[PDB]
Amino acid sequence: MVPISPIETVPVKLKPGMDGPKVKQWPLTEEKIKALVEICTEMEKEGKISKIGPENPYNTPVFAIRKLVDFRELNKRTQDFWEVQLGIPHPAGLKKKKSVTVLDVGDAYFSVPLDEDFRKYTAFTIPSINNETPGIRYQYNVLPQGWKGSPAIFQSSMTKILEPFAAQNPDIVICQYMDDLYVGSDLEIGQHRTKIEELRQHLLRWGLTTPDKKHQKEPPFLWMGYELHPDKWTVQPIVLPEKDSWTVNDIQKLVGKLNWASQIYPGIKVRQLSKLLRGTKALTEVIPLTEEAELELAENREILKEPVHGVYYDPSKDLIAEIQKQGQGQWTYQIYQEPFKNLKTGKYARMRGAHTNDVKQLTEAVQKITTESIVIWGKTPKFKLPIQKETWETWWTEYWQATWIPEWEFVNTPPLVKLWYQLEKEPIVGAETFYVDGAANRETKLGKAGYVTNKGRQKVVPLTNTTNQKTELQAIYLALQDSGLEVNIVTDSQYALGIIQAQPDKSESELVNQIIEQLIKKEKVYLAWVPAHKGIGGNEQVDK
Amino acid sequence: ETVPVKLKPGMDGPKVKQWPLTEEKIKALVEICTEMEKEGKISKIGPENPYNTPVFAIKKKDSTKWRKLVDFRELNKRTQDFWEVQLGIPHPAGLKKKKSVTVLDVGDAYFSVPLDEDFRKYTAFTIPSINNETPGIRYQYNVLPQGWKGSPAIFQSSMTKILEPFKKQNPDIVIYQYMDDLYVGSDLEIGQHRTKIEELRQHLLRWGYELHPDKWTVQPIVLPEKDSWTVNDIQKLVGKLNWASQIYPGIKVRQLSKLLRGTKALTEVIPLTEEAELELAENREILKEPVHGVYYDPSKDLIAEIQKQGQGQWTYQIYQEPFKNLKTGKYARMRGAHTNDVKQLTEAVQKITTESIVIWGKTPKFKLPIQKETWETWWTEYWQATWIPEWEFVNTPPLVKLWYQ
Ligand SMILES: N#Cc1cc2c(Oc3ccc(F)cc3OCCn3ccc(=O)[nH]c3=O)cc(F)cn2c1
Ligand SMILES: [Mg+2]
Repeated sequence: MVPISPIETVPVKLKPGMDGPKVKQWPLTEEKIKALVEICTEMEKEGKISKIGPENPYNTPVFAIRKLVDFRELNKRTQDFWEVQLGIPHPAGLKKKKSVTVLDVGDAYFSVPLDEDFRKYTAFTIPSINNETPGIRYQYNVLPQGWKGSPAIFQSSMTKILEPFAAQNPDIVICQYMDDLYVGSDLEIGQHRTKIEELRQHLLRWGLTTPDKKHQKEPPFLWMGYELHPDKWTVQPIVLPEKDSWTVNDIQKLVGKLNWASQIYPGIKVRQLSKLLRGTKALTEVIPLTEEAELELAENREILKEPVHGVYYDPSKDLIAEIQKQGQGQWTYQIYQEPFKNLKTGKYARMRGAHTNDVKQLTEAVQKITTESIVIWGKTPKFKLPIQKETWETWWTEYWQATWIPEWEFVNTPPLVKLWYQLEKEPIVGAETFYVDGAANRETKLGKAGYVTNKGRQKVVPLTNTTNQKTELQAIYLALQDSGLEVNIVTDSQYALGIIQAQPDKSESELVNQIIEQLIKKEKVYLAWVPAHKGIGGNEQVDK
Repeated sequence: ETVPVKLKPGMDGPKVKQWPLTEEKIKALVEICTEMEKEGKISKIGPENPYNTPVFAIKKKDSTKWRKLVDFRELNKRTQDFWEVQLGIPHPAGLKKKKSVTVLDVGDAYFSVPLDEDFRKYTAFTIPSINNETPGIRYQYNVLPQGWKGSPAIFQSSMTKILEPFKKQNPDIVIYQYMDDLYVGSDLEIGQHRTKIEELRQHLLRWGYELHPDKWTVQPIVLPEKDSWTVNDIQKLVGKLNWASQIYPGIKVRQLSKLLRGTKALTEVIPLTEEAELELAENREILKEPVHGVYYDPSKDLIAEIQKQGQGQWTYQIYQEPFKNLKTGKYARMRGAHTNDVKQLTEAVQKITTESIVIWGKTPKFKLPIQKETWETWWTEYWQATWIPEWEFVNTPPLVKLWYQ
């Protein structure tokens, strides 16, 4: 007998103030009892479980389906472990290798021993025949299937065992997942099979079994909804359910599948369905489709018509991300190293706001792509953005907030992001000065908006169902309508001033949209602010 | 030996997510942590440790070698009563009054003191891997970790024992300690100050940032001095005075608003009257005086607001109660940042935090004029300080921007 190398256990404790699980045993049939006895006998023969005397250990429920042990009340009371893996590796980040071998370790958790001080908590009882004899007591000596701390301890043990072999084999690359290992190399294929055999021999020195010789899975691999090919990657086929009664759960599943498909399928739009998912009332709620949503799903099926595949990453080539505006606050992007060979794709939807402009959304999309790229490839890509250098310079130099975009260049693919209007920094000589004002009565909702100018031009308009802020916006809008191509505007509204200093080009409020459309037609606009009710000349609060 | 350290009553260790790092920073951290493991400063740990504190890498001034930095903010607030109440370090008010204050790094001495065995599990950190291809490396500290607020508290005794001779030799040299930073204030010439800093460094060697607070004062509120005033000039003046009236009560604007009476054009020159000139002069005199009753409460939080003025200009205010500023200042340094707003903002936040450390001995909470996403993406690429202040984000343009320019 060749002695197996020793592996050290992981000390496990319970949460503070919580005792072990002491749950009743649900009644089982006689066939289930016989099957459980047959299983546990061989399990004790293998050395994975031990028999405990009828003392006072903790009791965990067991059912038969192949057995099943339920540590549900133990998971609520077992301590917290470190996060095994938050995110899965993304195929676009993988580097091309001549050979890639998948090794799925069998009997993973049962090959690693359990903390001896914790085995007394992982004890269960098999009911005997007719409940005329005491039940059969068993406890676990290894990591149980379904225990909260089995994956973390297993992966730590696997890492500790794998470290020296990976260190002594620098000409191969090992990736460690939950219950699998992925070994890739650019060696001669015979040398690669030799190194795989050496790796599994190394794992067997510590007692870890893998598929012997071949019999291991060969490409294309089906892994985490992905299809991994030797020179490319894609996603597994997306199943789009079609019903004439679209329910809320259907739209949730469809949004999930479409977001999953958008990582390689360019042009996926999911806004019109999130608009139907805005309400979270009933999970079984038939919702009709808007014509915009119908055309959206039509073009989505048109995109999912012919298949597309992404390539693997090459560190020697540059990393490029190109952005396009799709409209309605939507952006799409492609990350590639060579033309027409995308590493991956994606989309970005604007945030929930009242006012916005294209430059801010483009900046946010750039930040998102930057974070994702640092996750996937560990570096920031060079950007190709539909915005001219001069536009970005004017924006970031005149913007009240700080802002920045990493290295990028202008790609001339419409629609281009542009600044639609720019307010002057100084009052305009020769331009008419419109002192505007608006005010509403809070009780009756009646108000007035208007202006007086230095040339004698005046206007007051009465309005029903309005507010102070709305009348101030309306006053500015009236001044914009009735003025020439150059105009100075004086207001006492901090609200309107803040809205216009946010520099929006699209708004939820149609009045702000009309103000923007008026500004767009202007040559020069200077917007000055003065304190209200301070006797400042042109500010005529008496006209309201 | 080691000093036993515990947590607050009823709080658990830090479980903060590690944020993504570039490949070069990951490699620098791998090398640094391998070297530190070879020297017992850190040790690997298994999955039984559920605690995690973020970590990244920086580059100091005039040095191309990377440095490891742990974002101990969460762990610092988990042990806030240790380093302040129980083992706090006093703050001398004579440091800001000194002419030249030099900042040095004394983190290498913290690694010589072993850490309490029961507390090491709370200093766990994770070097991450690209694309999650391998389980990230996890370490815990065995010695006093840099960036932790309890480290200077614990090392205070050894620091006093080391600095006693140099303190007794030159008593006019003020010494202060904050985190891994040692501030040394003196009234000497820059040459002899550098020689004394060399002497102090050689003194620290055998036992195991040139600032000038003398050139800083609280900036007053200045009103323009013109010979002819337009309508726009008087409107801006009245707005600024109405704003300042929230700080100084006796401000009056009625005689100046009396000039704007009518609907004149903005560019039209309006002559000042005797009443308006007298009102402007009285406002000037009121603004020349300090603010009435402005005190510093060591129990309240310090708040630092920053406004971007364009062309590399930045204004800032440190206060605890609104309109009761404890300090104001400007910043316009041309040191390689003409085309990057975020780098300028990061350097300005660093300068303001250092000034706050010198003046009050604790960092303020910032209100940055930047979106959360941009800042959180880019601020780590320009940071050069061992400490990290707290910050929030203002996403509505303040009207008061030009009232500080
Ligand atoms: N099932 C599954 C499975 C396999 C892998 C995976 O494999 C790799 C391991 C090491 C390496 F250096 C490269 C690797 O893959 C690069 C892409 N690739 C693929 C197939 C092929 O034939 N050639 C080729 O280059 C890496 C990972 F992160 C997750 N994985 C899941
Ligand atoms: Mg008004």
